[PDB]
Amino acid sequence: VQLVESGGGLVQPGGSRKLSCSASGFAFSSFGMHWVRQAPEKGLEWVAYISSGSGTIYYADTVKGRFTISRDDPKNTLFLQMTSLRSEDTAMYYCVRSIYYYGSSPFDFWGQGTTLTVSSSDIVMTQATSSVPVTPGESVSISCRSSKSLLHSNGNTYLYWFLQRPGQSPQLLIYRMSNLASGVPDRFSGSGSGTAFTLTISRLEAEDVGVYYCMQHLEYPLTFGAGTKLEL
Amino acid sequence: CTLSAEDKAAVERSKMIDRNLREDGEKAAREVKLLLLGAGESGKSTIVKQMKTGIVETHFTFKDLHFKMFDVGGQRSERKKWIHCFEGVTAIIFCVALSDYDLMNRMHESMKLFDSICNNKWFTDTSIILFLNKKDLFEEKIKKSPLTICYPEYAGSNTYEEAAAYIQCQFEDLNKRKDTKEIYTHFTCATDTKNVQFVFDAVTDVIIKNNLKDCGLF
Amino acid sequence: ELDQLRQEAEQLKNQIRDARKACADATLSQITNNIDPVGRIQMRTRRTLRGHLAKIYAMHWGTDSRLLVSASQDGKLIIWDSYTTNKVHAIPLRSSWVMTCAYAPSGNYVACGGLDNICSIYNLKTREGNVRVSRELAGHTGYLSCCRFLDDNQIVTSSGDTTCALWDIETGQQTTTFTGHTGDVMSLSLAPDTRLFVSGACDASAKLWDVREGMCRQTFTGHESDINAICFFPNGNAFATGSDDATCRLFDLRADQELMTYSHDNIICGITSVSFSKSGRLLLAGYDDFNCNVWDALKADRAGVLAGHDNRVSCLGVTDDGMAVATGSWDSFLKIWN
Amino acid sequence: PMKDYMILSGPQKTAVAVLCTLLGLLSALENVAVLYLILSSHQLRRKPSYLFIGSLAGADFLASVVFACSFVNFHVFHGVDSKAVFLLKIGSVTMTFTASVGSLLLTAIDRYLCLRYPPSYKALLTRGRALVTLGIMWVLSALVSYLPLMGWTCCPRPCSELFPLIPNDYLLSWLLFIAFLFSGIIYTYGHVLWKAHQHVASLSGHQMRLDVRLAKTLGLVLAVLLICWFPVLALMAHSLATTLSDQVKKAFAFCSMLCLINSMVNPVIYALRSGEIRSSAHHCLAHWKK
Amino acid sequence: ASIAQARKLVEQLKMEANIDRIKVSKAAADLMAYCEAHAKEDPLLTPVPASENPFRE
Ligand SMILES: CC(C)CN1C(=O)CN(Cc2ccc(-c3ccc(F)c(CNC4CCOCC4)n3)cc2)C1=O
Repeated sequence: VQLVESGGGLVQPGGSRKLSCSASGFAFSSFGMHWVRQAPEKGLEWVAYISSGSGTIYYADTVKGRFTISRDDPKNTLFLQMTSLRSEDTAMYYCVRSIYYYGSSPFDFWGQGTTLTVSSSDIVMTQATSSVPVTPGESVSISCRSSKSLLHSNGNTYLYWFLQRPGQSPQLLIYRMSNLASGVPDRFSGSGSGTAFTLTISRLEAEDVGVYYCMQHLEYPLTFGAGTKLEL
Repeated sequence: CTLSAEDKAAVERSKMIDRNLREDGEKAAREVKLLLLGAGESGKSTIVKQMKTGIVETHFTFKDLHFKMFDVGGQRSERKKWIHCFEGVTAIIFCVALSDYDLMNRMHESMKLFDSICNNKWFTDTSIILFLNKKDLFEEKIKKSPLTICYPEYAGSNTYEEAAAYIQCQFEDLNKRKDTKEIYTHFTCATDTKNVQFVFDAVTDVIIKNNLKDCGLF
Repeated sequence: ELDQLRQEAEQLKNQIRDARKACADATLSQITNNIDPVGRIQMRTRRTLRGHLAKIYAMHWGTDSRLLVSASQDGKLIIWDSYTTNKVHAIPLRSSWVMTCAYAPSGNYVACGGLDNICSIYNLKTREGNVRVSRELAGHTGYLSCCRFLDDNQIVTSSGDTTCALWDIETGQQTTTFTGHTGDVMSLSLAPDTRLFVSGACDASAKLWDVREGMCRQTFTGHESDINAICFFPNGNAFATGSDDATCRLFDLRADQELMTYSHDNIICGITSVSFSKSGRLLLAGYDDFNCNVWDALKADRAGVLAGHDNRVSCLGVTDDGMAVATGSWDSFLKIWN
Repeated sequence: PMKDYMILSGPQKTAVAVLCTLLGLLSALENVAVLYLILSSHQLRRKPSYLFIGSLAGADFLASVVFACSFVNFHVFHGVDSKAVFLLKIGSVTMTFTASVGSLLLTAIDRYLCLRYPPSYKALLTRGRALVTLGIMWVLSALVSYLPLMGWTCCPRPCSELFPLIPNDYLLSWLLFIAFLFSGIIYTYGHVLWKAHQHVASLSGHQMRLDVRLAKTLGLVLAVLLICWFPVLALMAHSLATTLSDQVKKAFAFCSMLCLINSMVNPVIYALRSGEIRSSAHHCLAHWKK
Repeated sequence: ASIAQARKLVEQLKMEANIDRIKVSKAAADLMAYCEAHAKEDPLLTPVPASENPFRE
């Protein structure tokens, strides 16, 4: 399973671009794809979401009407047509694999990303810990607070944790309140109170160094949190 | 709406699964199922070869009609515990070996099976496209030995024309539901090529009659 | 000598019957009259499930009591969300003649089998989004009637070749086979501890096997017709069997004799599915008269009807928490009752 | 004051008052029973053909009650009503009868699909498509039947003489519409018979019952429809060219009541002929006896 | 040939004839005790309101 992506380049402002994410190794049609930006020194920000069968397409307020997302199911590729590229769209666009059913794990796999550098009322999540140090082998609890309660009437708390090792694509750790993702060691654990949440890890090695992003999936737009870096 | 983003997306996935289910069901309903309950060695494989595990599925098309024949004779178990699975099949293709009237008697075993499956409570309205296989062997054999060995009440002539008709009448006297179902009989052999066509007209007549009954015309 | 050994077997059967009769000091109907009647049970269809297009032949609840798997003859195996009527998966079976389905306790695997003589195990959770087949089990010379999961690696099977099989999923082999049945095995039930399991065949008899040894500990001959359904008691020392003579019987595993008969003159049609509720007080039995009855396991009085099906109630199951009862019917309609 | 219009009020109208009301009550009872059986069995509802039969039954039931009340109020009571409400009854009865004819055509097309596409008939004509076509024909009949008053006031062209203040051009247009409907019915029934004959000829090519049975049933359903509806339309077309100077109005009333006879004959001809409806009626009678 | 099945039945009946048996009274009492002990945990024998019922539409 991989999602290689093409696009980027030195686009003069106001031009156009068409990012592509060719998916190989899984049932692309059954997965609702996503797009996520990353400015060179800022955190993640949601872009667009095309569901299975392209039934519903969502955009962020910063790119609505200006951007255009579509998928080619037979060709196993994902398109994001862009127009009037501002200088503020310079980011690392990521192609996110997501599926949606009971017990599913949305935002499972993330792509490599494209370096697009254009020249020249939502639930806000705050991560108080901008950067905390650690002694290798201790326990830390990354805590980030939301604006409105993410606990829905169905008993599901929609909070996701993502680990981004230095120079690497983000990886899903815990896809809800205390739901470890596949392939994640058992030391990672999370629990929240519905508005304020924490992510506790028991023993730390060189794998845990990076930035942890907490995201909310209760409603669109999909607001992420700021960077929370762990330094050895 | 009192529904989450993931709940709404799951609802969408359920609707897409429903659409795929409906498409596959329409495609299946466009097709025809033909249960094949032969009397063992009574020329069952010959007709299968002429139209082209436990249960064998044979798929063939003729005038843009997707047929599905189910050879269930290899189950070798109690028929009552799974014969209701095939309830609703369009037509049962019964194969009887005409030359098996000298082998108690093999033709009598075929008659017993025909009685058992024709008068079953599941196939009351399911018609039977009966096949009398090996008519060449019957024509050859009827001269060396007479039908009196198999049918003691038979008193007609000896030629194939009357003997085969008598066997057909005996097989067609077994259906107690002479009104809700009809037995289509055909005398086939190893060299015939129109058997698949006869199956096509018999099946289309069955479907026409079922539709007319469902539409209130009957 | 053949006839001498047959006479010895007859004497042994008479001695076994004599031991059972000596143990038969009283009966359940004479010991549970002072207890209060359960009262009229009124259950309503909370969720009715649409999406099957042919006769539904099997169903099994998940351990979490929220997911279930439905098997129908259209060739698809829909995994249902009971709380909200969604389709999590739709599994296109290789053969459309399915007759059993089982949800593994872990939930990662679902298994189906039928006239194809193959038990197909489907990997629900995989890093592809598909439900590709994990392993197809072969070795049965007859139709497969019931499938049940020991764990993620072992699955027991009841087939129509007068035998039951305990498979090893990772290697697809026959670990131990259970021989001794005279007729076709129609259904098996697993004990809560999974140490033992029963099997109702078509010889009007239900047996009790030791899974770790393959030997038949106990034989229960109480019925007069075929046994279609079987279900263990929640305690694990009793099991009810649904026969074709419109009677259900509660056997026990410590006195090896029938404890109670669930019969009524107004019912003359056989039982397709039987499963106790939580606490084992209620016996939910599906019949061939488009109906599902609820019996009291300690008193002969019927609890209540569960009508609402336009065809035969092929199968039914109770959740692990006992909150709901889901019944499958030949009218392509799953119904869940609370 | 309109006594010059109702042709006959004297020694002969004694019979018609009982006659038309009896036919109307019997037709209404039969149609109500038929639609109750269709809607109560909970299995015929899922089958698209019997919903078409039930729509015919309901349209014809409305036809029976509306025509019965309107005729006993017109040719017996001589009631003079306001044009807004007087032509509303014309529009309503026209809607019921046109809906009945359209339902006849729709069952005819269903039976045609039963033979032109045998294997695909069940899935080509489904439940939702059945109600879609049902509503389409119902609203088309409603519009083409209520246009006479809301649409045309016959102010530029002389209004009809055999029909109260109804535009003559509307008379011709609706007569042509029903002529097209009946031509379609005859065409699809003829194609049904031709397909059945060709199919039985093909089936008997190696080894007549079906085409004879279809001929008998369709001949009943077509001959009764013709001798019940062609006379009134023919009389109307005759009135298109004459001034009704010769006595044709009480004869037209007689043709009207013989057309109402089609209302009671429709259940037995269409729904009672079906085996499923008869079995459902027997089961319902047994349940009521229980 | 059939003598194999014939005596296999005899060994099977030997095995199933020597097992210990408790009386019907004790087994019925145990069944009744289990039925009564878990009655409060049965959502079917003991109805529960719509507050904690997950099947309420
Ligand atoms: C209050 C009023 C309702 C009572 N009322 C009168 O006022 C006059 N009248 C005599 C009559 C008889 C039969 C039909 C009829 C019979 C069958 C039929 F199909 C139609 C269709 N309708 C069309 C006919 C063409 O042109 C416009 C109206 N129409 C119509 C009228 C009558 O019943």
